[PDB]
Amino acid sequence: PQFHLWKRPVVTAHIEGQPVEVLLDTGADDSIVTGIELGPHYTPKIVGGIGGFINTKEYKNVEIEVLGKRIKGTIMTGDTPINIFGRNLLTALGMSLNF
Amino acid sequence: PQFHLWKRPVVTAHIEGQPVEVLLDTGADDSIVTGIELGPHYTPKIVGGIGGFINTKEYKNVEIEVLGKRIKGTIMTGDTPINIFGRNLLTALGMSLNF
Ligand SMILES: *[C@@H](CO)COc1ccc([N+](=O)[O-])cc1
Ligand SMILES: *[C@@H](CO)COc1ccc([N+](=O)[O-])cc1
Repeated sequence: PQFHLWKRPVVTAHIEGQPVEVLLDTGADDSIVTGIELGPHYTPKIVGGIGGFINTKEYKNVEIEVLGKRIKGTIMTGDTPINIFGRNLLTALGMSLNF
Repeated sequence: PQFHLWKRPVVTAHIEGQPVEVLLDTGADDSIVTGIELGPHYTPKIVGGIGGFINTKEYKNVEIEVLGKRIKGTIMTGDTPINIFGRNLLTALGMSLNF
């Protein structure tokens, strides 16, 4: 199945049972979500994007249900204006960019 | 043909004959390049990303050669740390996200 990119490619994902609307982004190496609570077992990171960088909390082996599959992967939480699933997860889901 | 996302999906594009290395990004609505010179016929814009927003120069109907096709589309130039082709162009190229 595939997303045609006329509209933003957005899905609903369950991260540790919490539902979140995420943008699937081939231009992110990482995934970063906000408004989810995931533990005190994190390592601090800073990731950069267009306007500069942000502080994040890297959480490993989180549980994620999306597109009828349950995968485990690294998620960061931080003050992103949009939740994205980077390439770290898109590869876990077998996604390719096709033309 | 398709990109498998184990590596960043990067191509070389010719924009008004200038070669530029670009990241194909399904999470960008817009394309923004730096280090290219494109005219004084632009409209000012500001686009936001992760660390905040940036000032851009929107140029319309620019000439772009990429993946064996010559398309025309809107390109912005501004101080991006990475050059990306947003969804405005990926649709011009018939790209879908497949799984
Ligand atoms: C597309 C979605 O906004 C942009 O992706 C990136 C911007 C900046 C960087 N970086 O500075 O490393 C990577 C990806
Ligand atoms: C993925 C590549 O870095 C991120 O894409 C976006 C970040 C932020 C926004 N926004 O604030 O509208 C859009 C896309």
